[PDB]
Amino acid sequence: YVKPTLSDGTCKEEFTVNGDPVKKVICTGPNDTSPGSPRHTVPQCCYGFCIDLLIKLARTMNFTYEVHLVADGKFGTQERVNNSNKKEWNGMMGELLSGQADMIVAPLTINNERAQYIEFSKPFKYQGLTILVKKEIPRSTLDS
Amino acid sequence: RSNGTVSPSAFLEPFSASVWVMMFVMLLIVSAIAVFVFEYFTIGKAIWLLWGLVFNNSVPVQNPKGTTSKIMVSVWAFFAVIFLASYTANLAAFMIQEEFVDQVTGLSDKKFQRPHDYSPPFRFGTVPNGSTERNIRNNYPYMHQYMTKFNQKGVEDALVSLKTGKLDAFIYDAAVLNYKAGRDEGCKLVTIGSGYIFATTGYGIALQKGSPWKRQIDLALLQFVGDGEMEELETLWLTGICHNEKLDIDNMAGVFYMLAAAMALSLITFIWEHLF
Amino acid sequence: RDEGCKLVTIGSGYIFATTGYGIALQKGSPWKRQIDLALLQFVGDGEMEEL
Amino acid sequence: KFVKINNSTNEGMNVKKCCKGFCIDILKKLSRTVKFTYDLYLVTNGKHGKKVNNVWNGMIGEVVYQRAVMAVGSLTINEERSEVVDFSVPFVETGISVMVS
Amino acid sequence: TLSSAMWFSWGVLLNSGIGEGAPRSFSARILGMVWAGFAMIIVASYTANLAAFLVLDRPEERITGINDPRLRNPSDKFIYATVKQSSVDIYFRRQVELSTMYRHMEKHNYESAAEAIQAVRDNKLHAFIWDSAVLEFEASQKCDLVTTGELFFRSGFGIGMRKDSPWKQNVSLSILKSHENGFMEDLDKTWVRYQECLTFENMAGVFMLVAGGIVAGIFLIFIEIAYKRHK
Amino acid sequence: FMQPFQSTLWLLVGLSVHVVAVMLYLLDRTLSSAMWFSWGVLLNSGIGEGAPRSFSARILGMVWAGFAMIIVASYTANLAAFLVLDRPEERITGINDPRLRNPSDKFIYATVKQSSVDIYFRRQV
Amino acid sequence: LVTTGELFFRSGFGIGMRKDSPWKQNVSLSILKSHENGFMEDLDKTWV
Repeated sequence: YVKPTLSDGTCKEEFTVNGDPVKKVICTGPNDTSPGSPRHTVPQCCYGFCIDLLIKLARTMNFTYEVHLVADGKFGTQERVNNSNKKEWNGMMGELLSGQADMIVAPLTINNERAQYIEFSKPFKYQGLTILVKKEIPRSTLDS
Repeated sequence: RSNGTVSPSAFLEPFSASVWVMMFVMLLIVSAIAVFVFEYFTIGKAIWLLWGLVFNNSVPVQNPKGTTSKIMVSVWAFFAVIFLASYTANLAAFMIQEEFVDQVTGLSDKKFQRPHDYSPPFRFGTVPNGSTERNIRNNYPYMHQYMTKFNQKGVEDALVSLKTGKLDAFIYDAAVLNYKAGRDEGCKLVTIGSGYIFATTGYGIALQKGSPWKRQIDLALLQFVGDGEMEELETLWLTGICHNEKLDIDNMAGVFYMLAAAMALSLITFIWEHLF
Repeated sequence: RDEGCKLVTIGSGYIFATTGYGIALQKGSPWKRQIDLALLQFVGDGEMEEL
Repeated sequence: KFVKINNSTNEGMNVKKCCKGFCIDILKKLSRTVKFTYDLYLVTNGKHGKKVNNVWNGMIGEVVYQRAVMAVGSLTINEERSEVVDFSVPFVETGISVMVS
Repeated sequence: TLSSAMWFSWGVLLNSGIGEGAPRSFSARILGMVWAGFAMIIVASYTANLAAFLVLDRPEERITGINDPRLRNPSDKFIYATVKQSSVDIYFRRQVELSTMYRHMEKHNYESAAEAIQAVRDNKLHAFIWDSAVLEFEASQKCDLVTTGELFFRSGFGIGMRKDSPWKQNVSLSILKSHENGFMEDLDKTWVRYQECLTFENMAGVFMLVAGGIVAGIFLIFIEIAYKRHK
Repeated sequence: FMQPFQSTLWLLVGLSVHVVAVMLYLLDRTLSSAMWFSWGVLLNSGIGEGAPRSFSARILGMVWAGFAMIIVASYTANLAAFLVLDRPEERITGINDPRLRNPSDKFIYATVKQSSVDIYFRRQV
Repeated sequence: LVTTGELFFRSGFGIGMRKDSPWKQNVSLSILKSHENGFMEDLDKTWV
């Protein structure tokens, strides 16, 4: 989840339905969600499944983290660079293929081209594709 | 499941909602209007005949006598025909709809928590020397130390005996269990949880400890999954027999109880009125 | 595969002259027998219904 | 498929466009099973065939003038067609049918 | 007895039981018996028609599967979506039969995983394919849209790493241990498992006529009284 | 008979109607008349001798008529459901159908030992 | 008895000679022309 920070900057005060506080962290994601704007570094707030798993992992062995959201906003595929004849990885995966990189952790699927350059780990979920269409509105209820 | 699973839907009827109460108050207002027109003892007879025509014309009445009264009686009778037709259609629609129920709806539940002091103790079908036994032993010993009394020979003997009725429920790998449930004759066997797992992990072609084959095998197998061969192969080799192919005495016990309670309340009211 | 199957061919396919399609060839071509038995094998070994 | 305009500009060229479908698959399987190479090319000079002035207008004409060697496609067997050029075993049933809206 | 005979004929069909019909002719009585049987046949046929209409309650035929003809052969009715050309467009490009239909969707691709989900609620485009978990949660929480079909390309998620780094083995072992221990089931329970999710129209769209007739009954009574009094 | 729903349903319904008629006559205090009226209401016969004594008995009769209508509706719905269950048998269509792709104990099928369908068969492993 | 199921492995009947026959082409053209002028339909209506 991505939510705007508070005035003091410390996003807090959220207790779960079971009587427990939901853990939160600080992300430096791009300010202007819309394109063509003066992009900056907002200190937004992130929390969810992935962040909970990350906190568990961090406590597990040993380290510290500086989680920051991606630049482009796209998962990552292959596309030949414009005004040239080479190819480079765009989006999130490009960040992993560069200095920032480290330990990208997000709902990133498993493929072949992706598996060719980088190494994965054992999965932590299982999913299909599940075509989605708008639900019909039933108009037959003995009204007429 | 021991026998057929059907939903009586005694309390699932479209009644017990706001629509029924609204119809009741509307018919009360209609009866009041009819009484007012008739007057322009008979009130009780009018109520009795209205309730009858709501149910059936099997209750004769001589309360109404007029032109406008006859007109509204005819209109209300037409609405009675409409209402009974609607009830028949709704009951037919219920007839064409059927749903089943589960038994435990969870692995770490009360049923597999204290079998001794809860009904006749259950039977936990499991096989020793396997992954599932190791995971159960490592997770919590109580269920394991109770299930150690029933460790069947293999796979065929266990569910053969269960079909004979000796055992209660089987705990084993999910894929082979799904295949067997889809393949068995009569489709009298089914998983308690409809596609519910507890410790989801995949299979694996176990290599050695660092042999220079891992990269090529992993890439090739991922390519196989991506190319769609696995789906066709699973359709060819792993498909169930039925699987994808989709007024009893006690079906209305609640209605019986409600009618008995209403009769008792009517008797109590009659006794009070006789006293009063 | 019509537009919502508005129209259907009349009759149960009772074709007045059942002939069938086919691959033509040259007069006395060397390949005739080879492709003839090849087509027979193809029909026999379950591929035509797949296509 | 050869590309030609019309009138005095009808002198065109042979643009490269590649085709696919049902007959292409059986042709490919035949080539795999018999191991012979080919240079498939379309024709735009007529239709399946129509005997005009005791001469043949393409398709069957192309086979009967030794320009081509087979005519894989949607040909139909007939008395006269089988009289001028040999055939192969039919591989899909068909005939004449009625279909009115 | 014109009023009585009219009421009798009108109410015989409805089982009104007026009892005001005693015609002299016996042939009239036989014809009336036949006509009562005819009317009961009519009402039985009407009940059968209503039952048939209720039974035929499946008019919508939303697309299902992967190779259904309306998908393998797209039309101008609705448009599909691919969500920003990532992790799905690769799968479509790899294949062939779908790649034939990829040209139509090659340009109407969206640019986010939320603008598209808004557009479906905006009734501008109704077709979406994405990861199963996201769509399932958005269907459960937003009890407005429903997804169908059969799963395909069954590949799970996974934490990432880079080339050759000294963390891989330890992280994989830890995540496997978390799977076995039961952490993941508990976490999935508390994050994405439950969000939000004689008809009333029968006497809502019909009883208005009865109420109006009941209200007008006083007016009809006044009209009858005036007709009686005037002459 | 009403075997598709239950014979025990029939017996229980008869016991219930007789018991309800008995208690209805008891609370009013024409026992034969009351029994005939009770049977006719649940039978549309319309004996015509029915005459409640107390308004509570009137409400009891109304509730009884409603319950009888509900029972009739349920029985008719079950009969219609059994009618729509016509042709329970399913057709063994094609070679890919599981019930034929998976054989059974008896399944007595054969062919001509010296036919040509055997030539087609043995070639398909 | 009933003919349930749908047909599979379709193929035709015919008339067969040896490789060296002085009638094969003639008999084939004759049966084809008879068919096409419409001879079969009469017999299928009459007999089967």
